[PDB]
Amino acid sequence: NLYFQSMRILVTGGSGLVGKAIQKVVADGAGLPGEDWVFVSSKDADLTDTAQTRALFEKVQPTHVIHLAAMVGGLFRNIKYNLDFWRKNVHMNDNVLHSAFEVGARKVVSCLSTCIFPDKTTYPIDETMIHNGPPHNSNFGYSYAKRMIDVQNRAYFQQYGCTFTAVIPTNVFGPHDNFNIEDGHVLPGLIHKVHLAKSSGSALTVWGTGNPRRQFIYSLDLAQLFIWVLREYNEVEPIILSVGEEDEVSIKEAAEAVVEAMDFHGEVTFDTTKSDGQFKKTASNSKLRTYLPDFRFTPFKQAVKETCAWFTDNYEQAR
Amino acid sequence: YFQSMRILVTGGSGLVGKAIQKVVAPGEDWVFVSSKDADLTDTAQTRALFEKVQPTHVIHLAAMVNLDFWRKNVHMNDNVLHSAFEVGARKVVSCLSTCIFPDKTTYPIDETMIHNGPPHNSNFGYSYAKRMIDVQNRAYFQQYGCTFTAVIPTNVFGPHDNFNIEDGHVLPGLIHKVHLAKSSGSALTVWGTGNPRRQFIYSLDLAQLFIWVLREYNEVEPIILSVGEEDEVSIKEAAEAVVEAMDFHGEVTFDTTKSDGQFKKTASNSKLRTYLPDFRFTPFKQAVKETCAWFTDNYE
Ligand SMILES: NC(=O)c1ccc[n+]([C@@H]2O[C@H](COP(=O)([O-])OP(=O)(O)OC[C@H]3O[C@@H](n4cnc5c(N)ncnc54)[C@H](OP(=O)(O)O)[C@@H]3O)[C@@H](O)[C@H]2O)c1
Ligand SMILES: NC(=O)c1ccc[n+]([C@@H]2O[C@H](COP(=O)([O-])OP(=O)(O)OC[C@H]3O[C@@H](n4cnc5c(N)ncnc54)[C@H](OP(=O)(O)O)[C@@H]3O)[C@@H](O)[C@H]2O)c1
Ligand SMILES: Nc1nc2c(ncn2[C@@H]2O[C@H](COP(=O)(O)OP(=O)(O)O)[C@@H](O)[C@H]2O)c(=O)[nH]1
Ligand SMILES: Nc1nc2c(ncn2[C@@H]2O[C@H](COP(=O)(O)OP(=O)(O)O)[C@@H](O)[C@H]2O)c(=O)[nH]1
Repeated sequence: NLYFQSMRILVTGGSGLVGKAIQKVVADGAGLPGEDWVFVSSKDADLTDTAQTRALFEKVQPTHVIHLAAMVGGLFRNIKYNLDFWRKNVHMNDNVLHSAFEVGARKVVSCLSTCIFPDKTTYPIDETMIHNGPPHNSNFGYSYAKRMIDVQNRAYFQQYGCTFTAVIPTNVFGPHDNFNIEDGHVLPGLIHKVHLAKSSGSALTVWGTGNPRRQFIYSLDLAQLFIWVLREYNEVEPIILSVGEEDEVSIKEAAEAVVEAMDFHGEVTFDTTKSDGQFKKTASNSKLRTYLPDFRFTPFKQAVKETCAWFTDNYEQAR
Repeated sequence: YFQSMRILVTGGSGLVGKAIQKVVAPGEDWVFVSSKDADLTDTAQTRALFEKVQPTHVIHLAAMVNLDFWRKNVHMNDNVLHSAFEVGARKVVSCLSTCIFPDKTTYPIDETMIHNGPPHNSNFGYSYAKRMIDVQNRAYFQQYGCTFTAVIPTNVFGPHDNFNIEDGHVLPGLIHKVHLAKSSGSALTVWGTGNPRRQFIYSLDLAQLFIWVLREYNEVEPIILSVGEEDEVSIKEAAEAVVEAMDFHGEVTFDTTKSDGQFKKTASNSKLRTYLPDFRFTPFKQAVKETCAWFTDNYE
C-alpha cells in the first residue's frame, strides 16, 4: 500500500460574505478528492488573540490557508476608527500568517482591498502600484494594515521561500453579506435601504453625490477565482480579482440596479452631506486576464437581482 | 508653579539614549530604561513598566536593528504606543530612520515623501516597521486626538556608540579601525569605494533637538532632524576626519569588494529650519575629534 496526504484548507472568517461564497462553490463541485475544507469564525477562535490563533492552527493542522478574516466595514465605519482598524487587522494578519507558517502551511492566500492603492495615482491601477504612494486619508488605518500583508508575504518568501500570496478584490457584494444600514458596504447597505423604503412607503436616501465610480465583484465569482488562486497562482505578488475597467459603474448606476431589482417606484434622493470617499479606484485585471482570459463574470444587474432575491427570501436569518 | 512630568525614555542604554541623559544633566522626572528593565517585544512586560512608571511623556528610542526585523519592531512599537496611550500619556515622540524613505526618489527627501514609494530591498522589513510608527501616530490622533509624533534623524555618531568593527556604523567602525591601526602600526581599510554621500548628526545635537521636539513640536507628521543638504560629506571625507582627529599618518586603502550601499539618502531640514532657524549644529570635524577623544578616554 502507498498513500498520499490530503490537503487541509483552513478558511479564516468562513462565516462571512466571501467565506459563505467559497462554502457554496466548494460544495457545488469545486472541492477535489481528499481535500478537507475547514471554515471557522470568531466563535471558533478570536484571531486578535495569539494564544487562541496558535491553538486553532495546532488543532486543525492546515496544509493550505485562505485568510479572509478581518475588521471589515463600509466607508462610514472604517473612517471613524482608523486606530482600531489598523491595530486589530495587523494583530490578526500577524497571528494567522505566523501560526500557518509554524504549523508548516505550504500556501497562504490572504484577502486585500482596492483601498490599499494610492490616493494620487494614474488609472488603471495595477498590482505594481500598491506601494507607489499613500492611500486615502479616510480609511488609511485599514488600508495600511492590508498593505503590510503583502510586506509580510514578501518577507516570509525571502527568509523561508514561503508561497504566501494575496488577492485584491474590488467591491464585493452577494448573499450572506452585512446588510447593516451603518456598518455595511455600498451595495448591501442600499439593498436594505430600498427594502425598508418599499415596506414603509418612504423615499430612498443615497449617501454622497452618487457619482463615485466603482468596480463590483459578485461573491460567487470571487469564490471561484479564490479557489483557483489557491490551486494554481504561485506568485508572491498579489493578483487583482476584478471585472474589466470598462465594466465600471457609478453609485447612481448601482442604486438604479437595486431599485430595478426590488421593483421600487418611489423617490430617490442623494444626501450630499455624507462623504463620497474616493471618486475612482479603477483597477486593472490585465494580470488576471493573462492567467484566465476566458473566465466569464456574472452580469452586475443579474447578480444584483439575485442578491436582492436572497435578501427577501432570507431576511430573518440575514445580517 | 510648573506642572509635573514623567518622561519615560525607552532604550535609554543606547547612543541616542545616553546623549539625552548627558544633555538633561525642573519638576520633570526623567526615566531611562533598558532591555534589562523590560523586554519591549513582550506585551505583559511593557504594560507593567508603563503601569509602574506612569509617564506623562514618552521618548520611544528602543528598536531591533527581514521577517524578524519586521515582526519584533512592529510588536515593540505597538506595545510602547498602546501602553503609553492607555496610561494616559500626553505626548509620545518616537525615533524613525532615513531608511524609511523610498529607494527610487527625488532629492532632497522631505517629510511628505516618507510613503511615496517602496524602501530599499535590503532592510525593507525594518524600514516598513518604522514607517508604520507614523501610520499609528496619525491613527491615534484621528481616533483620539493624541499628540503622538516621530522624528527622522540622519547618520548619528558620538559617545556611547557601538564601535564594533563589524556591527557598527561608518564613523564608529572607522574610529575603532584607526585606533587599532595607530596601535598595531597597520594600514586603514575603508569599506566600499569611499564616494557614497551621508549626512551626519552629532548625538548631543540630536539630544538637544529631541528635548525641544518633546516640549514644543506638536505636529503628528514627523520632523527630519538633520544638518543641511549642503553639509553632506562623502565616506572618504568622513574617513579623513577620523584620520586627522586620531593623528594617524599610515596608509589608507578602500576595499572595493565590500558593498557601498545606498549612494545618497539626502534629507531636507526645511521643516526644522522653519521652527529653529538659528539652531547651530556641532561642526562635523570638531564632533568627530570629540567622539575620537571620548573613545580614547573611555575604551574599556
Ligand atoms: N466586502 C467587500 O466589499 C470587500 C471588498 C474588498 C475586500 N474585502 C475583504 O473581505 C474579507 C472579509 O470578508 P467579507 O467582506 O465578507 O466580511 P464579513 O462578512 O464581515 O466577514 C468577515 C469574517 O471575519 C471574521 N472575523 C472578524 N473579526 C474576527 C476575529 N477577531 N477573530 C476571528 N474571526 C474574525 C468574521 O467572523 P464572525 O462573524 O464570527 O466574527 C467573518 O467570518 C476581508 O479580508 C476584507 O478585506 C471585502
Ligand atoms: N545610530 C544611527 O546612526 C541612527 C541612524 C538613523 C536612525 N537611528 C534610529 O535611532 C534609534 C536609536 O538608535 P541608537 O543609536 O540609540 O541605537 P542603540 O545604541 O543600538 O540602542 C538601542 C536601544 O534599544 C534598546 N532595546 C533594543 N531592543 C530592546 C528590547 N527588545 N526591549 C527593550 N529595549 C530594547 C536597547 O537596550 P539594551 O542595550 O538594554 O539592549 C538600547 O538602549 C533607532 O530606532 C534607529 O532607527 C539611528
Ligand atoms: N456604505 C455605504 N455607502 C454608501 C451608501 N449610500 C451611498 N454610498 C456611497 O458608497 C461609497 C461607500 O461604499 P463602500 O463599499 O463602503 O466603499 P468604498 O469603495 O470604500 O467607497 C461612497 O462613495 C458613498 O457615498 C450606504 O448606504 N452605505
Ligand atoms: N559600518 C561600516 N561602514 C563602513 C565602514 N567603512 C566604510 N563604510 C561605508 O560607510 C557607508 C555608510 O555606513 P554606515 O554608517 O554603516 O551606514 P548607512 O547610512 O546605514 O549606509 C557605507 O557605504 C559603508 O560601505 C566600516 O568599517 N563600517
